[PDB]
Amino acid sequence: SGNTGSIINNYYMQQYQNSMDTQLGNDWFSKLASSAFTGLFGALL
Amino acid sequence: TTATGESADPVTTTVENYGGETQVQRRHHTDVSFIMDRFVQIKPVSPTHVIDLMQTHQHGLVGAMLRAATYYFSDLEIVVNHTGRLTWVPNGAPEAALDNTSNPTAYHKAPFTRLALPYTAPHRVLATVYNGNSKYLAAQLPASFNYGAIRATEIQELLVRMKRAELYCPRPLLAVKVTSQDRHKQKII
Amino acid sequence: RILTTRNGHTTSTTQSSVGVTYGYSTGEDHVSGPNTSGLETRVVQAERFFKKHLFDWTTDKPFGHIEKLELPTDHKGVYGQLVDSFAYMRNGWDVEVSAVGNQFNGGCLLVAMVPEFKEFTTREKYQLTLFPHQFISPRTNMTAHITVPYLGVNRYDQYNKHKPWTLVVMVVSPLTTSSIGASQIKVYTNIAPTHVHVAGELPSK
Amino acid sequence: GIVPVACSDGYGGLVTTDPKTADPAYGMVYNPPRTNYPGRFTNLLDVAEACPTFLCFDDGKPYVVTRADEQRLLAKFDLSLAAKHMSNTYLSGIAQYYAQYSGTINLHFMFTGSTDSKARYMVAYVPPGVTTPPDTPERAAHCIHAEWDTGLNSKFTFSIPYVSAADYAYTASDVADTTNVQGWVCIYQITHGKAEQDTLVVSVSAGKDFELRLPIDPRA
Amino acid sequence: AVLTQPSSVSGSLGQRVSITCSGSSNNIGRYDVGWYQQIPGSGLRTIIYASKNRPSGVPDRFSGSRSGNTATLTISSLQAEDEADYFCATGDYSSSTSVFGSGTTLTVL
Amino acid sequence: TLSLTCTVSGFSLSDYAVGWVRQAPGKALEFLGSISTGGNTGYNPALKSRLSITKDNSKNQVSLSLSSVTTEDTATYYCTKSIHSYSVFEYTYMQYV
Repeated sequence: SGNTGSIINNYYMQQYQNSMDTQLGNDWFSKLASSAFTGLFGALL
Repeated sequence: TTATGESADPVTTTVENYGGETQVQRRHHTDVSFIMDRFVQIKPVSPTHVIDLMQTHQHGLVGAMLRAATYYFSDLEIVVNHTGRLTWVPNGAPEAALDNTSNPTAYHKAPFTRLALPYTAPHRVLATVYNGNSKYLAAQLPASFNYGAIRATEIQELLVRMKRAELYCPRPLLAVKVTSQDRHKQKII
Repeated sequence: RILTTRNGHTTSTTQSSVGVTYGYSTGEDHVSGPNTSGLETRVVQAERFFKKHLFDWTTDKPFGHIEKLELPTDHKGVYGQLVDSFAYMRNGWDVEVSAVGNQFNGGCLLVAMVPEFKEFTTREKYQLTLFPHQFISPRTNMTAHITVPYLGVNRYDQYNKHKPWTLVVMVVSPLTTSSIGASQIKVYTNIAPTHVHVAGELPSK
Repeated sequence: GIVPVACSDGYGGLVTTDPKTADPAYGMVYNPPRTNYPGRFTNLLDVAEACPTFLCFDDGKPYVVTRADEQRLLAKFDLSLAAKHMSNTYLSGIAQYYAQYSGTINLHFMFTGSTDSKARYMVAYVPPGVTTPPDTPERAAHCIHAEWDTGLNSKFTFSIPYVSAADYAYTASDVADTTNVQGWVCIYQITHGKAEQDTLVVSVSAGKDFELRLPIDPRA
Repeated sequence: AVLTQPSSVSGSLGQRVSITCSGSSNNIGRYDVGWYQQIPGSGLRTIIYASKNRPSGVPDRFSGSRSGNTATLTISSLQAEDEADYFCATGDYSSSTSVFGSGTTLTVL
Repeated sequence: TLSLTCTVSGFSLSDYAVGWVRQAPGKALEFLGSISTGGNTGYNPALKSRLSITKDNSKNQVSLSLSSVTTEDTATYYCTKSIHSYSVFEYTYMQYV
């Protein structure tokens, strides 16, 4: 996660600690940098 | 490498271009959660203060890094010095709601207090700039943007820290300007 | 390297196109949401392309002469009647801008869809390539095809008040007009909404 | 040696909404038993969902009487929980104490008149894109609405849907915003035969998808 | 200098009035002109700069058109404070700046 | 000489170019000179060798002076901030405020 570094179960439940998150049945910027065309575009000597 | 370029495809080339073996990267200190987990100071402050984000100084770390993204989402860890009872309410709260106090309130501990106040704004994700007219012509952020409104009898300082934050849609960062030289030439520790 | 697009029934086939670039996503997220109770009725009739004149490119304009266009702009056809007859809607935008030169004049025009526009202060401009963009220059490709999915602080919005996207066209390099090249080159836009949904029929006059 | 607690500062003060448990000052007590005590309710919203209540109207009368003059807009009102016409229903009574609500809002219209009298009524929800709802029934006939005759079956519900930009809408109307957050809802009487001085009794209640959150204490 | 405008212009409050500015492919054909305003007192409060955009801080009525070879200033509605000496200004390709706008005495009529 | 140097209010003279313009008696205009924000200067080819244009970048003050000022050289001199840091040509400056 973030800067949480305490290696122990957090004492209050997650429902009280953080805001629960719902869904509807990613990382585009990361995917971009990953599909980043590398190498020479021409024959190398 | 001579890519097409004008297509703006995100092309990048390492040292391997001319017999250079690339070294490993550790990119933890630049993670957007670890760079937002740290506290920040909000100025100025006064009784009945909207704890609304982007009220922080522009050039501060959390300030600029949040103005670096149009849309953000985060749970707040609020830290208030105060002098009396401090009452806090969510974005959709009538000004009168703060008084009664069963809606969450922290009594005056000897040092400053500390509180977790979750993300309450009804919008899907917040924004740092809202283009378009105010609700019913200025880039004046809507009142539903602020997380909550705190009122204490008097507030000395106020600190805010965004937990589990993720930022969307990056924006320009606007580094400091330097002229009549080639390095900024600031005094170093 | 030609490229034939298509939306609804109108088509723009540009030989000079270098390639479509998507913005922030390859496709929109889910449409059904708690708000509107799944009353949305995908209207594909408005997928039309519509022209719109833009700032004329003149050898004079220096670096950073931003010409913005707010979206959706006054549209007087199907899309206009829709946004005036329905309360909430949402769309991906699929912009397309074309500056046709004689291929004998040099200049790098930068077109970028920036969301939630706010006036730049001439230091921010240097960083205008952070969002979805394509360099439209006479030397290589006369067109740029950018398609961005709708994104806003809500699932749907009233286009009368909130206009997320603004097609900005920054002039990176001043158009060097040679004797052979065209002295002035105009800029026209094919802007065409996609995946347009609507909701909540609104009582009209 | 004593384990070092290293008690920190910044927090430890009592919080009214904090879920922390209490201290047992007294000894074990056995309180008298109540086995299936009749008339329990665990959710305030559930109580509203099952028993609809009336809506306050001009001259403090719940029933909308056929307009004496040629008129078709019997009663309009904003959809905000703080709507003058809903100032006394249990739904607004409970939404006052909550910041923001979501989901549908059921209504109840039940014709209360003589058997000889027959009416056609029409409710038409309007989205907030028009400053003033149109008085003419045909003008609002384009927006979603329900038309129903009065017959042997007297009541007729209508599930006023909730559709807006924000996933959750606010309850108390913003002081700054004059005009609505929620689209105006109109109740029309399109064709009435011998319906002079006939009482329609209207009732509002929570729908299947009604949910509130973020409890706050106003001065009610 | 070479950039010619009607030195007089007649207009009234209620309808749109225009101002024509004519020059050739040297001056206007491929260069952006600039519309300034001056009331009898003084100033260059720019009605239209860069030929297409009005500076932030002026009513939206003043529309600026760079059609054909001559820049035309179009006031969609006039007002009483509308009258002043407007000026057309741009650069010439094979000459000096030649910001020469004869000035259009405007009248509310 | 004749120096009518007007200083800028805010609007960091660091990123903005400035030019002065003379409005002859009545209504008759000529572009005097403009200094690119990078220190580069641009002035009328006809009107040269008498104008001293420079930009204190630190004091937010722009400096211009005219020599051989004569009575015919007389106007209601202005100074206006251009919207471009630099000008592609020496004459096109007038177009942008």
